[PDB]
Amino acid sequence: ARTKQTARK
Amino acid sequence: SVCAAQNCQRPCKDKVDWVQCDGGCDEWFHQVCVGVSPEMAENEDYICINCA
Ligand SMILES: [Zn+2]
Ligand SMILES: [Zn+2]
Repeated sequence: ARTKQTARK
Repeated sequence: SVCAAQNCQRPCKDKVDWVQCDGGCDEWFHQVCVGVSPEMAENEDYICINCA
């Protein structure tokens, strides 16, 4: 699949 | 940010993981909210139950 990780603060 | 799974939670913590469905909806989920296990989504094409 197409994955990701969003980095907040 | 909220993703489009049936029983989703909005985490908004430091770093949270997402998966894209390759079964047609191409929408993003959080691995935990759509019952993905990291190994599965990083290994095989991930197709949510809605596209299944
Ligand atoms: Zn889908
Ligand atoms: Zn979600």
